[PDB]
Amino acid sequence: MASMKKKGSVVIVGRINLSGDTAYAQQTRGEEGCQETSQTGRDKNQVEGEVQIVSTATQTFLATSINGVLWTVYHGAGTRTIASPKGPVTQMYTNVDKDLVGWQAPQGSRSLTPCTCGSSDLYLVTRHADVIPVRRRGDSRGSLLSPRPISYLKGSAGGPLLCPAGHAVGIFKAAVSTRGVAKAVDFIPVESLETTMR
Ligand SMILES: CC(C)(C)OC(=O)N[C@H]1CCCCC/C=C\[C@@H]2C[C@@]2(C(=O)NS(=O)(=O)C2CC2)NC(=O)[C@@H]2C[C@@H](OC(=O)n3cc4cccc(F)c4c3)CN2C1=O
Ligand SMILES: [Zn+2]
Repeated sequence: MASMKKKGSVVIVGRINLSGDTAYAQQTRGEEGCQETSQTGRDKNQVEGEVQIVSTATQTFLATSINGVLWTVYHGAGTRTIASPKGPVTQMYTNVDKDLVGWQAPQGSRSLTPCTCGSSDLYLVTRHADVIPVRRRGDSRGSLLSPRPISYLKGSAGGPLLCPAGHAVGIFKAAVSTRGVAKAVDFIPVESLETTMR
């Protein structure tokens, strides 16, 4: 018992910058700082933007602010706290059945607005700042207009699908692939986030 370890916090290590005319990834913390911050849960870096790049000791993925909550996938974060300026912050939402977790959005972050357009022309934002057109095919699936190897999508769970007007439509959860080629993506619809918030 005396030697049982604690898991680290999720740490924000960068962002996908969507503020201008060009989407691009920025790193804000390197590996040594990430490891230290995961242990203390104390991250004094300034946070900006809607889409964060996040890491644990073993994985890296995305997290997206919508309605004042920073959302990501359970299969990346588990039940972990997130690092913040005053120490670890406990999840305010956890739903393994939806593959969804959320923490209060970091000070400095900006939130996407939930889409009410009812549009099926979507855009997936990856951890490499690719903006991939996706045609909505149901409540929680969309097809890639141009299929890609799953290598391209790995590490982007937790990122957003957006409508033409830049509203949040969903959170990327899983790739639908055959022979290593992603033809479609599954996502957690924003309506499901809004229900979880109640
Ligand atoms: C569901 C279906 C149709 C059978 O498909 C698939 O299972 N396909 C696979 C294809 C894997 C190849 C890589 C694909 C590339 C990118 C994938 C987006 C991604 C990712 O980037 N993760 S990550 O590297 O950032 C990672 C660090 C965070 N997610 C995954 O890998 C997830 C994770 C795992 O699924 C889950 O644990 N759960 C738990 C769930 C609970 C409820 C509901 C769910 F659906 C759940 C899905 C399998 N996954 C797939 O996608
Ligand atoms: Zn919209």
